[PDB]
Amino acid sequence: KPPKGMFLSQEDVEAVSANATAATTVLRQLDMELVSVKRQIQNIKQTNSALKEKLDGGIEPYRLPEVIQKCNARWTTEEQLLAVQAIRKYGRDFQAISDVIGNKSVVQVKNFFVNYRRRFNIDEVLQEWEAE
Amino acid sequence: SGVEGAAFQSRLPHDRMTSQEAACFPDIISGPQQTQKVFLFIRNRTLQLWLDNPKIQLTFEATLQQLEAPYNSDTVLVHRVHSYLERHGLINFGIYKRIKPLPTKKTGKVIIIGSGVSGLAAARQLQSFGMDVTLLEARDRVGGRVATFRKGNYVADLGAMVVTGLGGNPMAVVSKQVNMELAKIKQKCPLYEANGQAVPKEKDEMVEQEFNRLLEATSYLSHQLDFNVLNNKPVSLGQALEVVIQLQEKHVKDEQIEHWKKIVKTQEELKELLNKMVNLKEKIKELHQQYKEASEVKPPRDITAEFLVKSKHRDLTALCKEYDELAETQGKLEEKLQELEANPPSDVYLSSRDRQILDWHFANLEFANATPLSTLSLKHWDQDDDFEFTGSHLTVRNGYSCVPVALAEGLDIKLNTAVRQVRYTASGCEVIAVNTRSTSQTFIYKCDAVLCTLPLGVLKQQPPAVQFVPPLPEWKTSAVQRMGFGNLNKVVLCFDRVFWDPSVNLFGHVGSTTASRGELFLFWNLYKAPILLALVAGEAAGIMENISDDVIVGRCLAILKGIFGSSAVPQPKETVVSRWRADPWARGSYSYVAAGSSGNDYDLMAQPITPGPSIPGAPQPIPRLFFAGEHTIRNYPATVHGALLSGLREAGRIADQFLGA
Amino acid sequence: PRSFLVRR
Ligand SMILES: Cc1cc2nc3c(=O)[nH]c(=O)nc-3n(C[C@H](O)[C@H](O)[C@H](O)COP(=O)(O)OP(=O)(O)OC[C@H]3O[C@@H](n4cnc5c(N)ncnc54)[C@H](O)[C@@H]3O)c2cc1C
Repeated sequence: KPPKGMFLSQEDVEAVSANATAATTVLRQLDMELVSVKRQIQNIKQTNSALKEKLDGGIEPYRLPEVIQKCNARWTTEEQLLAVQAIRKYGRDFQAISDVIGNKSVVQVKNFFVNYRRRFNIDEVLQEWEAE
Repeated sequence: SGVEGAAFQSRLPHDRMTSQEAACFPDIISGPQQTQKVFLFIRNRTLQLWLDNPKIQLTFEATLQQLEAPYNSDTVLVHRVHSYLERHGLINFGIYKRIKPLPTKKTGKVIIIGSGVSGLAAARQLQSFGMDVTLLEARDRVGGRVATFRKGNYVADLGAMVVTGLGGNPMAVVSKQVNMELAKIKQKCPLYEANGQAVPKEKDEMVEQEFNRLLEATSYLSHQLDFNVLNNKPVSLGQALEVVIQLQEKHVKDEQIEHWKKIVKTQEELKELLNKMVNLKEKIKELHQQYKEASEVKPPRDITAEFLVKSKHRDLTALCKEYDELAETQGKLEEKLQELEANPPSDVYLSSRDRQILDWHFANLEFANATPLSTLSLKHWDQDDDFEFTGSHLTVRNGYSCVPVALAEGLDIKLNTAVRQVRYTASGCEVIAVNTRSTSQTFIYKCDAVLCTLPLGVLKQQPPAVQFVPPLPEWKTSAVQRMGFGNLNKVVLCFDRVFWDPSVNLFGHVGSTTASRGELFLFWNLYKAPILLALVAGEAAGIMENISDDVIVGRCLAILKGIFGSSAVPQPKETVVSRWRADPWARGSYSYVAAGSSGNDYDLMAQPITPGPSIPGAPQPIPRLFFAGEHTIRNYPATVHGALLSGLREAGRIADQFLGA
Repeated sequence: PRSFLVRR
């Protein structure tokens, strides 16, 4: 039942009691420890000031507009060939492959992967992607 | 109730029999519940009657008269109860008109050393019981450590000043019997720092609360953690306060550390993120040029050249997503970091100025115990807490001397008679004293019994002011050695006009250093005339006794000027400065529970001495040497009520021995 | 003792 706004553990009492100068010793240990953490702050926030500098401008110069292309069900030869090459560069990342083609949902990409599988040797194409 | 309130006013439990009662009424307390409630009612009622009119003797007859049945049934029981009460001084104590005049035929002879309150209280009781009493007093006056200054209308106590509540206080009875002008003390006490500036109300409240919390902590440290020995030495209250303060300073530092340690943990999350965002901005720039080049190959193009434009576009919107998700995560870590910088923990536990004000609250505690906190027993300094009286603390405007001077009436008192040697044997005692004025004039008093009320200061004196023959036993001398005898001085400042707030009784002055926290730390105005009393407490008391009255009145006026301004503070008409440690009939102010002592030593001080037999193989003698005084009453030490009660106790113990029970 | 403390 210690008083509110007083801190008194058995350990801390014994540690200030143990010696005739333990009190003054324990207090400087923390004073030095406090200085060491305050200099580590100055360092890492001067480091972080420098990185915030090298990021000046963001990525707005390198940002490309968004394509509003309406997903279509009819597969053109262009789209079939984009796909085979997308399967070659990416793996089974159906999302990326849809993004590349620009008018095929993730479902149709998943469909395509078995419909044309025989004719576009998709098994062979995946083996080539796994090797690299 | 009325009957129950009389038990309370007599420091007795209304619904239970005491140890003292069990001893004198074993038949009753060992027997059935019904008879005990009869006992307890007769007792409580007899007390009520005495207390309701303490200016005239309450006789056995008068008691039985006013008792209703079935409590007046048993007349021997009523007579035993009345006799017990009268003997132990619970009724017919102090100054009352006697109904049946005291018989001329006196039994037994007692010498009482000292005519302070303990001495005078005992002397009256013994004379009331028809013993021959003579008091030997070294001073040219009665009262002892009750000392009142008087020049013209100026009146100021250099000793006891305060009645510490009337609720259970036997000075309540004495105040009716003797005209004392009892005036309540207004608890309002403004502080004033070294310069003269009242402490700001918010700060004052803050330090006072820290003081109480610091004290409460030493108690917890004592009772719960059992921190009562350190290096095979008893722990001081001072030591415990140092250790509690140091642990509060440690927690302030420990707090800052944990706070800054979670700022660097955030700044190192941010560093790791910024590094990831810088490397991603480079890969976005590198990959943008690649797309720009690929798209600058104008159509018509084969499908591989089209795929290159599309794949790089997809790859670049991906990396532009990641960087936007990371720039979000950056924003919330920068908000979090601005919040930790906004809410820092406390810079320091107590400022230089706070520690100076806290040192005044320690001076107040050193005043109360009349000793440096380094001397006080942590475990036992407050051992008398449960017995404190209820009600407002009062002062005696009359001057407290009015009380002993009253008690002294009708008593054989030899003033200017310094006891030198106390001889006690199986057949009686010799007390050898001298005239204080001419030390060569020697006196021999022969008695059946000696009551010693010599202050603990005197009993402690080495080499001894008083020789005991034979010498006091180790068990008594060890108690005298162990027990604390403190010091506390008063400076009386008599003026021609009031230059202070006349509705403020107390006001503090904060000292600059710890080393001088006690020095003129408090001022009382309590008197009709314009008088201020400055206390010199703590380590200051001993040191300030080697400094002249002029210099002390000097330091006093300075401190008052600082608060009231040079134009408002005149020269004082009359000044007195107490020097209680140097006073050879006191050797200090009053007892305190020293580190290494307990309430148990107060009981050892009260145990009477039984001499050895004259002829060997002769039966165990009766006890000859008895002890009273504030240092002998465990439950009311260092008070006038304590001295009073100690006298009444010994008078009963002596009468029981030499007149029979 | 404790009893004598001011501002209680
Ligand atoms: C500054 C101060 C302030 C106090 N304030 C208060 C207070 O506010 N309230 C309170 O209740 N109590 C207070 N007290 C305590 C109170 O004064 C004492 O507890 C009480 O008066 C003690 O009475 P006593 O009979 O035990 O001792 P004393 O009053 O000292 O009586 C002992 C007597 O022995 C005499 N004597 C000494 N040596 C010899 C010798 N060799 N031969 C013969 N006679 C000798 C002395 O002269 C003295 O008359 C205060 C004490 C002091 C010093």
